[PDB]
Amino acid sequence: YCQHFVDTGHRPQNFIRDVELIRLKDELIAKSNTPPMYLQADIEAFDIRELTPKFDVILLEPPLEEYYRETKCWTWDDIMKLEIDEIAAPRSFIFLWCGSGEGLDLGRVCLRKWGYRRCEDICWIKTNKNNPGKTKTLDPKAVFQRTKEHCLMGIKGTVDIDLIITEEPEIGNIEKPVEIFHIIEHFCLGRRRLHLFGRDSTIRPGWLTVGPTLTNSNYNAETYASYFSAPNSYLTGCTEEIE
Amino acid sequence: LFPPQWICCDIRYLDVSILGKFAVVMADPPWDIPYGTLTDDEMRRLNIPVLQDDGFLFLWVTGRAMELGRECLNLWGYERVDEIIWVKTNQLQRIIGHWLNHGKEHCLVGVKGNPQGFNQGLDCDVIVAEVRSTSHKPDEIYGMIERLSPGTRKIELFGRPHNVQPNWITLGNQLDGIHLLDPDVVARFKQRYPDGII
Ligand SMILES: CNc1cc(N2CCC3(CC2)CN(c2ccc(CN4CCC(C)(C)CC4)cc2)C(=O)N3)ncn1
Ligand SMILES: [Mg+2]
Repeated sequence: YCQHFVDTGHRPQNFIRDVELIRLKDELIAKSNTPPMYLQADIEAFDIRELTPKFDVILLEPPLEEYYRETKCWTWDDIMKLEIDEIAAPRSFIFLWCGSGEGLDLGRVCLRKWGYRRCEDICWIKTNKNNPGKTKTLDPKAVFQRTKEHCLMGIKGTVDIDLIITEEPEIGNIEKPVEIFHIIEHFCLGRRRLHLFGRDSTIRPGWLTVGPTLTNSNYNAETYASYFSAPNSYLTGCTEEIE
Repeated sequence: LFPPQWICCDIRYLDVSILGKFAVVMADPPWDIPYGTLTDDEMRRLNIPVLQDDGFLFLWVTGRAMELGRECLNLWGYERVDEIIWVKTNQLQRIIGHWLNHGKEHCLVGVKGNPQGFNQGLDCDVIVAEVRSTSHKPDEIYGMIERLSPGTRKIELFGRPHNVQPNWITLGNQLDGIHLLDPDVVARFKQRYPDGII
C-alpha cells in the first residue's frame, strides 16, 4: 500500500481492519484501583524523592519540542537529568514516550541510565483517514514521512499487541492514546503507578498523576501510602481485594 | 548493469572492496538471539564502511538487536535518522519480547556522509503488507528504496534467493554461485579472486 500512499495520500495503515471475554480481568483491575491522586508540580524544579513510596510502574510523557511542530518543551538533555531511578521500586517498569526522532535513541540511553532494559517497543500508528491530502513538514534529518510515535517499555529486576492504531490527533493536541493505559494495566505490574507530565485530562483511577499543568491537587504521601499498607502491599492490580 | 546480480559467499570472509560504492545498503543480518548466526563481534567487524561514502543504510533489527543494531550502525559511521516498521497482516488485512505479541518488524534507517540527489519524503515510515514466507522481507521496501534513490547502485547483505532485484547486488550464502554483469565489478572480482574461491 506504499505505491498507494505515494499516489492517493492514504498512509499504508489507513487500511488495517478490526483496529474471548477478557472482560473479567478488567473488572478485577477496576475493583483493585486506588482512587485517583494527582499533584501539580513543576517537575524541573521539584525533588522527585518527595514522591513516595517507590513505584511499580512509571509512565513518562515529557513534552518534547517535536510535539509542537505546528503550535515549556523539555529536551532529552532535561529528561535524561531526571532521577527516575530514585523513585523506581527495585522490581518495576517504565513506559517512556519517545516520539519519532532522536528520542528513539536518547530514550534508550535514558532507560539504561535509570537502570532498565527495554523488553518492548510499542508503536502508536497514526492513520489519516480524515485528512489524506495533509502531508506534514519533515524533520531536516527525516528520510521518510513520520506517521507514528514509539513508547519504550523497560524492566528492572526479575495477551496484548505492541501496536496502537488511532487517527492522528488534530494539530496542537498532544494527548497520547488512552490505550497505553489499557496495555499497561493488563500487565498486572503493581498498584503504585505514576504518570509524570500527565494532565487534568489524563487523571485516572489507579494512578498518581504529577504534572505542571494540573489545576488541582489532592496528593497526600501518607494517604497515598495507606492504600498499599498490609495486607494490600503486594497485590498485582488484577486480583480479588483483601477482605 | 541494471539486471540482478548476486554472489554466494560467506560475508564474513568476502572482500567487499571489489564491489565499489553504493547509494543504499540493506542488511537483514542473522542476529545472535534455524540458521547460522554471527556473534556480536562478527557483526561489529563486518566491513560496512567501505561500502558507502554518501548514502543510506537499511538495517533490520529484532529483539536485543534493536540496541546492538544501533551500536553497529553508529560504529560503522551512520546516524540513525528514521525507523521503518512493517505491520504484518494476512490476506484479509488484519493484524497477526515475551511480554507482548509482536505485530511488527523494525528497520533502522541510517545516513552517512552527505548523500545528495535523493527524494526524501516520498513514503511513510509504516509498511503494511501480508506476511509471505517465514523470515521473508516484504517487497514494498525495495519500492520505497527505489523511490528514494532512483537508478542508483544498491547492495543487500544476507539476502536469500528471492531477494534478487534489479540495480541490486545481493550477498548471501543460500544463493547459487556468482552472477556478475557490471564490468567494473567482474574486473575487480577477477583481479582479487583469480581462481574464484573465497
Ligand atoms: C556465516 N556468515 C554468512 C551468512 C549468510 N546467510 C545467513 C543465513 C540467511 C542467508 C544469508 C539469513 N536468514 C535470515 C532469517 C531471519 C532473519 C530475521 N529477519 C527479521 C526481519 C524480516 C522479517 C524482514 C526478515 C527476517 C534474518 C535473516 C536466513 O534464513 N538465511 N550469508 C553470508 N555469510
Ligand atoms: Mg483494557
